[PDB]
Amino acid sequence: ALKTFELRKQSQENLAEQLQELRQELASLRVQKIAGGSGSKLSKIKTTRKDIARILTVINESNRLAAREAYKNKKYIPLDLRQKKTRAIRRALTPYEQSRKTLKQIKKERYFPLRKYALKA
Amino acid sequence: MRHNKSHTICRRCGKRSFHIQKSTCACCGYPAAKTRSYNWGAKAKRRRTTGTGRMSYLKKVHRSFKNGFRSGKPA
Amino acid sequence: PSHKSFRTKQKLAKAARQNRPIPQWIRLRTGNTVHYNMKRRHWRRTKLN
Amino acid sequence: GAYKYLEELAKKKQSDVNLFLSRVRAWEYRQMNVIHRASRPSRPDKARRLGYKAKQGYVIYRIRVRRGRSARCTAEERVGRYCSNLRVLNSYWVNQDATYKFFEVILVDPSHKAIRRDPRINWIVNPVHKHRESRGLTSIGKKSRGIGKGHRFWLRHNTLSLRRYR
Amino acid sequence: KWPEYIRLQRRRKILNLRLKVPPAIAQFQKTLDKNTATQVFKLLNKYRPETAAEKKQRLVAEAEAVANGKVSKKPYNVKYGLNHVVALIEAKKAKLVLIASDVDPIELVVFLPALCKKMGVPYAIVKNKARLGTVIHQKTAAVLAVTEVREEDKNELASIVSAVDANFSAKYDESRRKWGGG
Amino acid sequence: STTFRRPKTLQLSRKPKYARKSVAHAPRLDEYKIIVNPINSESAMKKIEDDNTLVFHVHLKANKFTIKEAVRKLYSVEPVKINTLIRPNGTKKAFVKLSADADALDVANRIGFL
Amino acid sequence: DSMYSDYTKRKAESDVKYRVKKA
RNA sequence: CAGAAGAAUCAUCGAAUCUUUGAACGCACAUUGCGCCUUUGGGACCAAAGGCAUGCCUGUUUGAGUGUCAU
RNA sequence: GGACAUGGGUUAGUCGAUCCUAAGAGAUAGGGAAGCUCCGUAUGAAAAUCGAAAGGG
RNA sequence: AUUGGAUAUGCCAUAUAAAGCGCUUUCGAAGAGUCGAGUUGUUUGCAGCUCUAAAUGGGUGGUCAUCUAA
RNA sequence: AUUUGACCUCAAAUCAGGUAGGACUACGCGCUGAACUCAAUAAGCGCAGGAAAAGAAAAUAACCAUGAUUCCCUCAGUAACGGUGAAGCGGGAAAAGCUCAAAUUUGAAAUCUGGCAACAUUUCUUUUGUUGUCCGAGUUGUAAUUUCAA
Ligand SMILES: [Zn+2]
Repeated sequence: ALKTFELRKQSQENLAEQLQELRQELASLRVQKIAGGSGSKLSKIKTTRKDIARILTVINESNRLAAREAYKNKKYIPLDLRQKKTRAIRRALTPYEQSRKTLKQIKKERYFPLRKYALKA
Repeated sequence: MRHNKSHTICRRCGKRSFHIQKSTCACCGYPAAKTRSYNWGAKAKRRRTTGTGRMSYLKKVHRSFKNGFRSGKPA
Repeated sequence: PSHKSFRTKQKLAKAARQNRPIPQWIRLRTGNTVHYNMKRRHWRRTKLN
Repeated sequence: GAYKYLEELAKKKQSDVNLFLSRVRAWEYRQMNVIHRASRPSRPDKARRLGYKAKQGYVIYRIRVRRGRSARCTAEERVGRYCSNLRVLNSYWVNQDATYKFFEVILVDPSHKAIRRDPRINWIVNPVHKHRESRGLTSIGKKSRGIGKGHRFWLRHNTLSLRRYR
Repeated sequence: KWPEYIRLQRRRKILNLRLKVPPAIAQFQKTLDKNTATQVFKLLNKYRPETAAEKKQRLVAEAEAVANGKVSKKPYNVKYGLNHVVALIEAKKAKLVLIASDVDPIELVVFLPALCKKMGVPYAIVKNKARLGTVIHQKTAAVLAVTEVREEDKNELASIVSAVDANFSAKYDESRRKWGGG
Repeated sequence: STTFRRPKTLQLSRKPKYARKSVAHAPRLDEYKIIVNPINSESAMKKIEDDNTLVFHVHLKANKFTIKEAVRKLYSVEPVKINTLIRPNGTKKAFVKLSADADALDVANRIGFL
Repeated sequence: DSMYSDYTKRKAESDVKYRVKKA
């Protein structure tokens, strides 16, 4: 099968053409199965299916990194590019606004913080 | 003389419990937004509760949680 | 009848595939208790409902 | 500060001025909807001492409920259900008539950044405060369920604790 | 049939002019006369507070002056804000008081005419909160107070105070104890 | 003097700050998925050399325009009629009657299922 | 005044339906 | 069993895909029913991609008001 | 054998559904209810839909 | 590969400020259809309704003691 | 005449950005609630979390006084009510305190969301911010100081 890394160092159109010829080959392999083929062809059906899956994977990755580059350093980005941990974590308070304190509390923690002490036994 | 139907296949829950005239499923309560459930039917709850299906997303979340919900690509 | 809907036909289609005999090679596998079919239905017998 | 004068005037509800204003206002809210937005509170002194600030994020809704359970608690529950993206901060009586009691409910938008960045109201954004009006955690809710401090205000009896060694 | 919002808009007006109004509210719809109001706003136009841009220009100017080589004059402006005005009345620092005639919650201004009379402060009720808003560069100003001016403006400030006395205190002076409306 | 209907306010179109989906989705009904397999049963084989027709097992979402476009883009053969049915097992079978210019035998030979 | 008088006139027949008790 | 031969029905798993539905969201659904908007492609028509639920909040735009006013 | 096993078999612009509506059901604007929700659907709004494989086509 | 907190070390900050403590020659703002009372209902507590407060006042316990609600 | 600009109210948008629903329910908080004290139980309805609730006295006491809440032993099957059935004190587990409204910064709205442009930072090209500029919110009160222990 095609190696994923050398699939990555190619351009969009070549992967598109490789995708197209793979589909021709898969269609040819399946009609051999219907009309009667050898075990090599029946086993080749699976490996060519996986190789199209590899090409779809690398194409989608290249598109998504391209989109992330386009939306890099922006306030709003597509919901697919946004993180998805849980709905609760997304709705929760961020650490910055959990650490926000009034100036009254800032003065209190400036002047009377939790001191470092000890007792002699 | 028994050649009519009272219930049909439900869209939401896939059982032949969706009444035709009333147009409400006796099993899941569709088209009500809330799924029909009753605490006296403990066995009825456990036949349709979570875990009787694929739980495809919940298994995804659990494996994600076990690692602190990290994202990106390793070295 | 001869006026069934698509959903009825599709449900019939898989119900016809479910009651088929089991391939022998899956029986011949090791650690495979499957040696017969316990979901074999017949049209004259129990209805699909 | 004028809020002292506003508060002292609100004490005397049988005054001629208060009676005229209440009747005119209650009439106005009648052909208004049952629940309607109020861009500015009708009792700014009451709203401020109940926790309302004139900043983006605080919402005032006016609700009328018929008389004849606690009307203030019912008003909070209905407004909370009607605005599902808002946390019910508090509520206060504004007006009444022969059959309709009028309340104004203060709500806070937890999704707004002016609320999420304010340390003095940030507590309401936490998920433990979803639908306080329904769980009975508001001022009128606490008073209705009898939560208080003193001899005046079940599971410890219906159980028979069996220790290891006995 | 007209929408319900405009129906209620007209119906509130008719009832406010129809019902028996207690004197504490009846004193409001009697306001200052035209020409006195224009002279009021002509005087206040001189003493409107500095805008945000003017404030920023002053702040950066004094900041760079202090930074490079180095305190300003006494500000003269009209005093706004309900609490700040009420404080000035309490301290008797205010010389003239202007109250908008159409405050939405009327209790916010109902106590003022009694309070200025108790402190002997010249007060007048002027038309529309919007005009006061433009004076102080705001959308809404419920009350304005003039407490200090320049020396050359003291003469006509005394004159307009006498004029508003004549047209608001010498005239009327009975609506505060007359059952208005009806 | 009657029917106080709403005034006409302009209808601003959508001006999003970001697309709701990061990348567009490739066409999900392409000719390769449309034409799944050909039937070579004897009844279909009879139709092959008695009606200039090919019997294809097509995707269950395909409509007559789509198989027409699919076979044209996959075989460059010009059909004249298409008839679709759904088999009792839940699979769509399409009879594509070609034009008299093309030969069903030659197409079957080049596909490789005769 | 005319609008309210018309309102009462229509309510006399169309919007009668007052009978406020439904068990 | 056959089969070719970084393999494997391996483990881990942070990158993706995820069809029709379902709170289910263009309108409906005992119907592979009926639509509309934008763009593209094909040799009017078809196809493809992206969209169109409800209530509420903040802001934007346009308004409506013989509501209050200033010229 | 209608049972079992292996296969094959239902081709529509013109036949039906799909379209329309009847009895009827019911969204919406509003009004109630502690509430899941009931009345309301031409109704005092800044404007439907479903329902017939024996009806109409 | 992450981090959580400290130690050593470097760089920015801007204090013309802010805060704690002892005195007053001073004033000390404090939550209303809420408390409370009558009546009906639920297991003092709560709710419906008539009525409706005060500012060394109000609540609680037997003039005193203790708290400072809405 | 009437044209121009404000403020107020109310609309409309497939406007920009967000949010609510549904599911689980052992534990948690409410509403409601029978029958054979049963039982503030079962059922029904609403709503959360990793705990929930309660919580820094409008509290106990009558003492040489105790001092937020929660849980455990004890008080005690006592007081009380007509079978129901506490609490104070005492011993432990754990401990942590606080925040607003009510007073003028009046020599200066010192406050804040959003748009735009950079700078950054990340469990992360997925996160969270900083500065500058514009508009808006806001004097019908956003900031700083004050919460009775003062
Ligand atoms: Zn169902």
